[PDB]
Amino acid sequence: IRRAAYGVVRYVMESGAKGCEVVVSGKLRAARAKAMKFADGFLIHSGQPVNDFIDTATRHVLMRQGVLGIKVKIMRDPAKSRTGPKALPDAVTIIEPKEEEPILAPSVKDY
Amino acid sequence: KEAQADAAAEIAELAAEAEDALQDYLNQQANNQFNKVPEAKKVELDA
Amino acid sequence: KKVYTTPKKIKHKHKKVKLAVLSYYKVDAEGKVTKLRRECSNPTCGAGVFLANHKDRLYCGKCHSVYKVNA
RNA sequence: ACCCACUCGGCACCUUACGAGAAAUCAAAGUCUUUGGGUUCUGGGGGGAGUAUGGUCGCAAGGCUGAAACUUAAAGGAAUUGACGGAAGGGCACCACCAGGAGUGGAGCCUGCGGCUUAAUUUGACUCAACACGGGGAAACUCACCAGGUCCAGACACAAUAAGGAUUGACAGAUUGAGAGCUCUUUCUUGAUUUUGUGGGUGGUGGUGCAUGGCCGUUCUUAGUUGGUGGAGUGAUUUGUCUGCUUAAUUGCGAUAACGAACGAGACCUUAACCUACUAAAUAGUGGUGCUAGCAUUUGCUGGUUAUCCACUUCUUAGAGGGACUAUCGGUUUCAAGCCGAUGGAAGUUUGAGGCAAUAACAGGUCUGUGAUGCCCUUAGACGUUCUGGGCCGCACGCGCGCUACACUGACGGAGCCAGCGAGUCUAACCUUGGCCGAGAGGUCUUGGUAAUCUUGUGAAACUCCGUCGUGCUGGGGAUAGAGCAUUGUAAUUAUUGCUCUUCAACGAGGAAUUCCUAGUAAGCGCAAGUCAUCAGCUUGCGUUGAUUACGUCCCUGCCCUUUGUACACACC
Ligand SMILES: [Mg+2]
Ligand SMILES: [Mg+2]
Ligand SMILES: [Mg+2]
Ligand SMILES: [Mg+2]
Ligand SMILES: [Mg+2]
Ligand SMILES: [Mg+2]
Ligand SMILES: [Mg+2]
Ligand SMILES: [Mg+2]
Ligand SMILES: [Mg+2]
Ligand SMILES: [Mg+2]
Ligand SMILES: [Mg+2]
Ligand SMILES: [Mg+2]
Ligand SMILES: [Mg+2]
Ligand SMILES: [Mg+2]
Ligand SMILES: [Mg+2]
Ligand SMILES: [Mg+2]
Ligand SMILES: [Mg+2]
Ligand SMILES: [Mg+2]
Ligand SMILES: [Mg+2]
Ligand SMILES: [Mg+2]
Ligand SMILES: [Mg+2]
Ligand SMILES: [Mg+2]
Ligand SMILES: [Mg+2]
Ligand SMILES: [Mg+2]
Ligand SMILES: [Mg+2]
Ligand SMILES: [Mg+2]
Ligand SMILES: [Mg+2]
Ligand SMILES: [Mg+2]
Ligand SMILES: [Mg+2]
Ligand SMILES: [Zn+2]
Repeated sequence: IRRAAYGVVRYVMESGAKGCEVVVSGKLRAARAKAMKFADGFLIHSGQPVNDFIDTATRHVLMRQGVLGIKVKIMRDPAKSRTGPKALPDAVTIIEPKEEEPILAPSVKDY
Repeated sequence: KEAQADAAAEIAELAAEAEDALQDYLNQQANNQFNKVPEAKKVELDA
Repeated sequence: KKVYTTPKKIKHKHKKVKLAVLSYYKVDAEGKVTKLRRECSNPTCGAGVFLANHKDRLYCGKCHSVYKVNA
């Protein structure tokens, strides 16, 4: 369970995502039911960016003991967006100023 | 570690697939070809 | 739940009986054949089918049901 | 007697810690693996047990000395984080109160739950988080229940039977609720499709939501969660993440061994508001001109004419923009974040209302939404499935959501007469204008619409106006019930619904209790959509009319937060 999921999370990452999340629910080999989160990198969970960036899927894997849920979450890099906003609304970036060499008593040029 | 190694072989299969390497006669019309006769017999209705 | 009340008296399905039959085609002698049990006139029945005999009855079995022919 | 400095020996506290310790802490518990100043005493895993036995002291109670067999993998210490408390301190909220509003609780009925009744009255759910909930408004269907009747749609494998017939079907009669060849009489038919048996499947609104997935409800009308570098600790960990202040908010300010960051909040997105600025429109609408009707006549006033033409985009529509940032000024405050008032503004309560929403928990609910699913049960006299009929509506009564009222700010009768969110028919009968007939419900002939084009300006209702009635259960109220007419449907009986006449009950403001709510809100009022053949007293949205009273607190109730205690960690079930 850990190997399988952990691999998936790492391959997604190696494919250049911003973040990824895997959840397995239901029973493995023990009578009682548990659930596990597997997550790496960056994700946002709320607002319109959700509809934009993260991609979700659930699959029911049917086994001899019972059935497990598989939930997957992939957060795409908004910098590569190519159709849409290229950043989260959160992103506020200040262009960097440039060192000046002031004074220089005025004169003038001619053309 | 074996998760990683898994992901590394998934990159092997993925990067290797970036390059890597008729029975005629048409049964629809074969019944129309075999449509030739002498396939049955019909006679009846006495009294 | 409840499990099994009933007033006895179960019900059997059917047999189809035995009837090695078709022993009724009558020969007089050597070799003439007089053909007992007269045959149906319906075009779906090619006269290879006959009519059963009950009281007031001549009935075509090949027609699952249809066409009482009375004599 | 008192003050100041010193000094012996006291009882203690403070700060440090070089040093010590498992830590809590300790001027000794320090000067110990760099292990030796002198000396006394006790312990050697937990129970068994301070028990048995002997001795000895005692008046006695009992004291001192004091074993074993057997049993057992822990018991125990200090500290960390949780979880919990019928401990302390702070907060937050109309699912709390305050100031009040409209009520419910009383009545008649409607509807759900219990109970009883029943052949059956199918079933899930029971504090907020069960009870107008399962979109659950059930005549058949639905349908799971009860009285009965058919069918296999029992894959596939092996075997048996068997082409001298493995098997299928049926006219009439009997039979049956039945024009079910269900079964039987009789006797044609069918041709290897089936039958019989075992193995193995299959279906099931059968069980298990305490075996699961998924989804949802709750804590949460909440504000919490984490990692980078640095500080503390041997360590789990901790500081960051905090007394205060501020905020709807771990929202910020500020203090500060922390500095700077991410998730969640905010941002964001949708809807309602502002554009005489932009782009336009016979499926939106205005002015003008024709064409045209009426009244005045002095030019005028009020209409008709899905194209007779010309022009426009204010109103309508939806694309692109713009706009607000709590702006400006001033009060108050650590003059910080902020908060309050005034002016301006379409808009200044997160601009109003939503959508989305981290970590974590619950044995919350759903196997009766799923051809989602483990296991169990059943599987041909079926718990499969279909067909007929009944039942879920059954009525001494208990509980809950509601409808309609007790009238004169009213009923009734005329008359005025204004919305918005919606939906609507192809291999079909959906939304319906118009004309006739009919008191009505409705009927009938036609018609426009696959829709900004037609229904529809949805001429909705409260409401406004003029009258009738006069405080009398009255003409308030419309329960119950009789008789008749229509509509949906194969079917209306236990009365689906609608219409007419008649019958005219309780109820004179509702005990103890208890719900909801702060502005276009509360309350009054109808409408569209869901469901739907027919049936809304339900819900989801919509617009119309439009208040009173707070603008506060912690008294009650609910929940959060620290502090604190813990022998709990499956965590007070
Ligand atoms: Mg965010
Ligand atoms: Mg948000
Ligand atoms: Mg120390
Ligand atoms: Mg009050
Ligand atoms: Mg009251
Ligand atoms: Mg039935
Ligand atoms: Mg049948
Ligand atoms: Mg079998
Ligand atoms: Mg079997
Ligand atoms: Mg099922
Ligand atoms: Mg559960
Ligand atoms: Mg569940
Ligand atoms: Mg149960
Ligand atoms: Mg509130
Ligand atoms: Mg803290
Ligand atoms: Mg305009
Ligand atoms: Mg003003
Ligand atoms: Mg339970
Ligand atoms: Mg389910
Ligand atoms: Mg019911
Ligand atoms: Mg309710
Ligand atoms: Mg009346
Ligand atoms: Mg009136
Ligand atoms: Mg008439
Ligand atoms: Mg009266
Ligand atoms: Mg009152
Ligand atoms: Mg309706
Ligand atoms: Mg309902
Ligand atoms: Mg503690
Ligand atoms: Zn025949």
